[PDB]
Amino acid sequence: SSIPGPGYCMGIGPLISHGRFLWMGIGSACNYYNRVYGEFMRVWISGEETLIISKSSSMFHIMKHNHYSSRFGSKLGLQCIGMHEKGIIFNNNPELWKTTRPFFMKALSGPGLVRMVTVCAESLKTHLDRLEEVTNESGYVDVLTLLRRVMLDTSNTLFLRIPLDESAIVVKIQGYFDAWQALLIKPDIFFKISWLYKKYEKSVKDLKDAIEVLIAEKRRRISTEEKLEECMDFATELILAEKRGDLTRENVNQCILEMLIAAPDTMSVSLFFMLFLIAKHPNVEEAIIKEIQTVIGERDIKIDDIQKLKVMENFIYESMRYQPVVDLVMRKALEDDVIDGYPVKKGTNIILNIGRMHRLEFFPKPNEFTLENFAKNVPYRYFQPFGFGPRGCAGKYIAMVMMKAILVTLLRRFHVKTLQGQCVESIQKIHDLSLHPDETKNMLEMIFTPRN
Ligand code: HEM
Ligand SMILES: C[C@]12CCC(=O)C=C1CC[C@@H]1[C@@H]2CC[C@]2(C)C(=O)CC[C@@H]12
Repeated sequence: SSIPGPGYCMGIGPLISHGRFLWMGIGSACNYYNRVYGEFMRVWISGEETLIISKSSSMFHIMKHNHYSSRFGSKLGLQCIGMHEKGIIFNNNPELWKTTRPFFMKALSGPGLVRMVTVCAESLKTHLDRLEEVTNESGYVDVLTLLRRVMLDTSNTLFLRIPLDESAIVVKIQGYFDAWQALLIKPDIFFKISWLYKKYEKSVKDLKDAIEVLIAEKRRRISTEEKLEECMDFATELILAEKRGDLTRENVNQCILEMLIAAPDTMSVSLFFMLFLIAKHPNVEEAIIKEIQTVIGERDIKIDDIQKLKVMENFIYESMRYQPVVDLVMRKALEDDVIDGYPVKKGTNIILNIGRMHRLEFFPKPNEFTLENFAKNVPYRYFQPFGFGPRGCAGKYIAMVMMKAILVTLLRRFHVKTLQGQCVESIQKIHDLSLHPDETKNMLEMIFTPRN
């Protein structure tokens, strides 16, 4: 089979599609092209032929196999943000990615996952006691800021544990994400004119310098530690691996940064959407509250509770299915292969449109929010909110633990109200690297009213 998509109009075909991606944003452009052309089609970003695919069968093949364990993006963009062959997220060097990933995998499962449930709860408790930091005169809570601050505090106390300026680093992480999202698919021409990206360069430096202060302190505490194996964490694991010569200092520093930004970037927006959904679905709220009463009572949340929280689990799954944040996954072909019916040469970029896939393929009621979509056991080959296989979400299991832990401890204490008629559907969204609220708009606040 030949490949669907717009015509290569003697070099105008590539320029319109790239231009469309730059104007619309990656996400919306992906949804445009899948709607106009097939659910498996071809576009160009820069020179390279890039495939945009929403087919579940294609999705499954790509994530299953090792020869897709790469992403893509502007070399100049990735060098600017420090992700070019340095972290794991957009580390496209297969061998360097292979040797860096285990550090993330170990920290995000096993005992660290068990510690996280209680770390999350305590971190949210402490911030819910300090609601004055985040609440308006008219009682409006800045939930986005609240969630970002707990997510950072959570990540720090588990993976690094060095005291930091919580409020400042949060703003800096937001700055970093903007830079990341801005520069990721900009053409090489964009980087020639310097009064057009130096804005983002400063944002990257702001965060990287701030994290440097923290890693420097961490390095000192490690060198003067008696019981070194008694208090191991993610940052220490990397620093010792560097000392063995397995890792580069620059690489270590990017890993720590990537670990710290991950939850503030994705978890907080996800939980925000989840909280807006609770506010507008009172029947679903009741089920969750009754489940909390049955399973937990007024005991502290524990690791043994998380499996039992089935209703909430289904809620989290449905929220992610219906209103995703990470609705697209970027990959690259490392070997030639035939996929479904189409030829896919090595060096071909892939964008998997998982958001659209979750509205087309398996679910009974795809275009409405219902826990009925998860009333029967969902095959993981039709629902992929995290990705799977050798390059699936490193935090995929811990993320479920964290989301449960904070939803339990928040809803236990407060009823959530939305301002005016606002819902996830009415929120003005940016649909670029991720699907998130346009924060230049207002009416994003909530009202937290006590329970009992
Ligand atoms: C609701 C929250 C989250 C969602 C929806 C999410 C989703 C995803 C998805 C779809 C990917 C791409 C996987 C693929 O290519 O198949 C990814 C990658 C990744 N995630 Fe998450 N994730 C979440 C939370 C987290 C957390 C809490 C962490 C760690 C603190 C994390 C760390 C990572 C890392 C390091 C990668 C890059 C993996 C690699 O390229 O090897 N994620 N995530
Ligand atoms: C989950 C994630 C990493 C942790 C973080 O800090 C923020 C994000 C949001 C963008 C994700 C990314 C992982 C890689 C993804 C799936 C892509 O291939 C395109 C969009 C992108």
